[PDB]
Amino acid sequence: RVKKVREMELIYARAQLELEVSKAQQLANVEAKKFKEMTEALGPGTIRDLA
Amino acid sequence: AMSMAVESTGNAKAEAESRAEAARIEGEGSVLQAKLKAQALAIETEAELE
Repeated sequence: RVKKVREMELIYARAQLELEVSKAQQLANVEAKKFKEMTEALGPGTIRDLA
Repeated sequence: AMSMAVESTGNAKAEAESRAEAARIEGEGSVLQAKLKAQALAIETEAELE
C-alpha cells in the first residue's frame, strides 16, 4: 500500500513537476521574445544614450 | 508445609496458566485478524488507487 501510493504519486508528480517547467519555459520565451521585439525596435544605441 | 506449598503453587500457577492460555487466543486471533485486515486494506487501497 505505502509502496504503490508513494510510487504512483511519484510518476504523477513527475509528469507534473516537468509540466511545471514547460509552463515556465514557454513564459520565458514570450518574455524574451517581447523583450527582443522592443529592444531592437526602440534602438540598440538609443538605450545607451537614454540611460 | 507440603500442603502449604502445593496450595500456593497449584492455585497461583493455575491463575497464571489461564491468562497465558487466554493470551494465546489473542496471539492466534491477531494473526488471523491481521491476515484478514491485509485483504481488507488491500482490496480497499488498491481498488481505490484507480
